[PDB]
Parts: sequence; structure tokens; C-alpha cells
Amino acid sequence: TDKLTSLRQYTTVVADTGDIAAMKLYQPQDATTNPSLILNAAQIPEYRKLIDDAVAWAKQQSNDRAQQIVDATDKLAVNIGLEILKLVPGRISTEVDARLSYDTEASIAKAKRLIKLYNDAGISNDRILIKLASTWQGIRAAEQLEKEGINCNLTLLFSFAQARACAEAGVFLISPYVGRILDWYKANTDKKEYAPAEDPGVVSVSEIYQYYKEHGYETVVMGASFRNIGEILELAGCDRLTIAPTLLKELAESEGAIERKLSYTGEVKARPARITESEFLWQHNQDPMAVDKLAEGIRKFAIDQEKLEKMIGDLL
Amino acid sequence: TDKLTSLRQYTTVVADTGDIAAMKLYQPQDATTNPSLILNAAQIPEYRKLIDDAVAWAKQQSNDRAQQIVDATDKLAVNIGLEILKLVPGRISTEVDARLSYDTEASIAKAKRLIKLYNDAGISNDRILIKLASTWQGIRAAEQLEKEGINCNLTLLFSFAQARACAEAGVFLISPYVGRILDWYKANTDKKEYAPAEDPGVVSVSEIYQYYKEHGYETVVMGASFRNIGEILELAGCDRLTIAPTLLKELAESEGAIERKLSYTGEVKARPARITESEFLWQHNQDPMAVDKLAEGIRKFAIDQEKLEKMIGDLL
Repeated sequence: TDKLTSLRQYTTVVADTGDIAAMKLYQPQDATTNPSLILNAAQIPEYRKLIDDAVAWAKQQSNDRAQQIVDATDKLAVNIGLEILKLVPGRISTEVDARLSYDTEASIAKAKRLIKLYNDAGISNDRILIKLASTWQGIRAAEQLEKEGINCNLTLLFSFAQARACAEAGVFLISPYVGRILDWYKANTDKKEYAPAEDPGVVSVSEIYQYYKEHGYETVVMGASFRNIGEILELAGCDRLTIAPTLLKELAESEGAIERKLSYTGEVKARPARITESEFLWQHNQDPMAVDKLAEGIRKFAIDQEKLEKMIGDLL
Repeated sequence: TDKLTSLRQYTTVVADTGDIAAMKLYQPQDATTNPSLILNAAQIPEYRKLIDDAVAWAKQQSNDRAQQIVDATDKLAVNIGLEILKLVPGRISTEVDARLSYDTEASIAKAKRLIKLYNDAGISNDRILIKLASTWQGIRAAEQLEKEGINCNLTLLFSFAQARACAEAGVFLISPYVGRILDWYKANTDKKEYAPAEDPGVVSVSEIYQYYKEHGYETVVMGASFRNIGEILELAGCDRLTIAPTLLKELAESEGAIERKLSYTGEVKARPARITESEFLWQHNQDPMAVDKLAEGIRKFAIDQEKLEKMIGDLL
């Protein structure tokens, strides 16, 4: 009779954390990590063994400091994923170095590298999503990766242009953001408080969901980034939702059955011509929130990557 | 002496307006327009004849409403430039439709169309700068246009990535912004008052100027967008400065000689490899001010274009 159980009737619940304790507690279907969560998880004293294993593995691959830093940081992200895969039945999402976000070729190469590490550790591609920021270059990377049997999670998705381009690329899953949209609207408009159905992040995911189902797209819609439980409840029915442990706790502690809020009913429509790069860039840049937040999210994940490299470099 | 006269010892002063009254009063070397200035100038009652000519001309070109709207708006922008060219000895800058800012081929086509209108009116390319927003697509357009003998003014220039890419493309002139940079820093930091030398717009143009001269680039540096005369005076020595009539008046009314503040002295250096598109996108998006203000400036000019089209449409 708790809201977490009630939500699971309608939506596949995913845990947004690198902490295996959350996997044991909430028993989610999938888990998501990102570079900030990898850096946070690396602070868990109990994860020191995973760091040491990554460093030891890196030193067996080469005798070069620069490559050891890359190898150990990549292997740490994979090692955390491997621990999570022992505790969930579904996917792990592991994000590529955000510094590659505007480089399609380098992103494809990094995705293949991470897939190789997982495969060599005995994990098949059907358990992995490689996460890429949904810039044009990331979307193009993902389209190629899918053609080669690597499933992707297209993240930092803010504008309708991003949503459309991801669907047209046939990516496995999108992670459209909710809470960071609320943040932007509180900072940049005169409306400082929002009821759940008014929340602009909730509106964004709801509109994306409608567009996807109305055109028969099979890309999984997974809402991500949450500030409060109200946002999550308003999206009950979303294919998946990835939720941080603090809000999983709030759902589990809240009594009362909930209703499905997000559904599609209608006549499925023909698809348009694919959006071109120029049209995509025009339309993405019409959305000042998305302009700001996509670029910002990439910068922040890049800073976390640099912090991971410093941590690793100090151990070599 | 007065500060305008003194400034002119060091810098070519350009008038930032579509109003011929300013050209008569200040006798500038060049003039700049943009879509906002064209909309404002089109609304001057004494300019109605220029609108009527543009509409009359458009109706000679086709019997199609949609094409007449485009033809009349383009011809109006050129007609205003033609009036200004009677009153200045140097260049007119005329900006392409900002809705084309992420479309290289459409931007090249529009630039060539505007050049044809000027040429057919008896004006040679050596009197014209076609103005383009300095997105990657605009810079690529300009690189091609320059090779075909069309000189360009690369505008809405905020990041170092934009500055470098413009120099490497061999564009005739850049218009790096000053005042809009100050605006962003006031809005996004706790510092709202700056000494002239610490004004972040002044710092931007000064750094761009240094980079250009240090590497022997011949692209003209023309500071643009001003909030106060202190900004202008701190850039005395910039190749050109384009200044609104309100600030030209303030300079003319301010007594006293000023010193040259912006100069290059040093050993000219070898150039790097050209910045790639991916490196450019990464580096531009490292600059949150530039991310916001480039996209914003394009949106605003596109709205002005739409308002112009509404004005013209009502007259067909």
C-alpha cells in the first residue's frame, strides 16, 4: 500500500545511483549511472577495492601514464556497473566521457571500448546501455552504435528538437530531464512555485511521451532528474523512470495507491521527413532553457571526469 | 578637443544605425545595420518611399505572395543600405535573415542574392559587408563567400572559439560584442559595477584583438554593442568600432583628449592547426555566456525579420 509499489504497476522503476546498497534495498529493474554518480560512488570507502582493481587492470594494459589514467577511469565505471549487474535483472547505463559530446567518431569509439570491457567481463550487450549526451553528434553516434548492436541511452534531453532527432535515429532509450527544467524556470521566470501538473519538466516529458507514442516510435521513454515526488507521480505510466535513492525512499514511505497519469490514446500518425541537422540546430536553439541546460550538463560531467582522472592519477 | 574627435585618431568610427540623419551628423566612415535596425528604420515615416519601392520592385519579380514578401523585405534592407551609401565613403553592413543562421547553403544563397541586388543598383562588392551570425555554419558560409569575392561581417561573436574560427576562415571583418557580455555578467554574477578595464566585454574584444594581431591575421576587428562610453574609450585603438548615435552624441559632447588603449606589441607567432568543428563546438559550449547570447541574438533578429514580413505582407 505504498506509492513505490503502486508506481511499479504502471512504470518500470530504475535506480539513479552507483551505490549497490540502493539496489539491495529497492530492487529496481535497471540502474543508471553518470560521471557525477561514478565520482560520488568512488568516495564510498567500501568501493576502494573497485578503484584498486581498475588501477591494477590499467597497469596490465600499458606502461603509459596517460593511457593508464584513461584505462583506470573507464574500468572503474565498468567495475561499478558490474557490481550493480549482480543485483538488478535489467540494464546498467554507463556514460561516455562528456568531453567527447561534440565528437561523433570519438564517442562511437568510446562506446565500443566500454562495450568491449563489459563483454570481456562476461556481460552481453542486452544488459548494457551506453549513455551519450543528446547533442546532434551524440545522436549520430547512437544511430551508428544501434546499427552495430550497441543499445544507447540518450541523455540530457531538454528540447523537442532533441526528442524528435532521437526518435528518428531509432535509439533504444531516451532520458528526458524533469528537475533541471524546473530549476531553469524558477531561475529565469517570475513563477517560483509549481503544482505538479504545471511543472515544466513534467510537461516536457509528457509532451515527448505523446509524440513518441502518437507516431509509433519504440524508443523507451525514461524520465530522469527529479526534485520531488510530485513530479514522479505525475509521470506514472512513463515507460520507465529513473529515480535517486532519496525519492525512492519517499515513495516507499508514502501510503496510498496512485493512478496512472501518463497514457496515449489516439490514432497513430504517419511520420514526417527526418529533421535535418540545420533544422535541428535552429529548433534546439529556439529553446533557451535547452540551450543552457544541455551545454551546462555536459560541462559539469566533464568537470567530474577530470576529478576522476585526478583521483586515479594520484594512485598510479 | 572632444572624445569623438580624439577617438578617431586611433580607430575608424562606424555608425550603428539605419537612420540617415546620423550619417549626416557624424559623418562616419562605414555604417552597420542589422534586422532590428532595419525594422526600426522601416518604421520611420520618411522611409515609406523605400518600402513602396521595395514592394513595387517585388511585384515586378513574381506574382507569388510568399516570394513577394521575401523579395520586398530583402529589397527594403538593400534600399536602406543604398541611402546610407550616398552618405558614407566606406562600407555598409547588411545582415542576412537570421532564420538561416544554422544553414550554410541557405546563408550563402541569401548573401549572393543581397549582393546581386546591390550590384544591379550600381554598387560594387568593395562597398558591402554581408553580415552573418558567427555560428559554425555562418563561418563556413563566410569562408566560401570570401573566396567568391564577397566580403563578410561575422557578428554575434562572444566566445574565443568563434573568434578563432572566424580568423582561420579568412573573413573580412568580425563584430565581437561588448555590451551584451556586460549584461550577461550582471545577470549571472554578484558584480554589477565594473571599472572600464574589467568590463568583461572590453576584456573579450581586447583578448580577441591581441590574438588576431599576435598571429598576423588581417580580419578587421570591429567592437560592437555598447552600454557606456567608458567601454568605447577602453577600446580606443581597435581597428574599427561601431557605435549607436546615442553614444556618438555622448562622445562628441565629452571634453578632453583620450589615449590609445588597445595596441599590439610583440613577436608575431606561428598559427596553430585549424580548429575542427568538434573542437569549436566543445570550446564554444565551455563558455556559458556565449552559449546563451549567440542563440539569443539569433532568436531576437529572427523575431524582427518576422515583424518586417508582417509589415510587408499587409502592403501587398
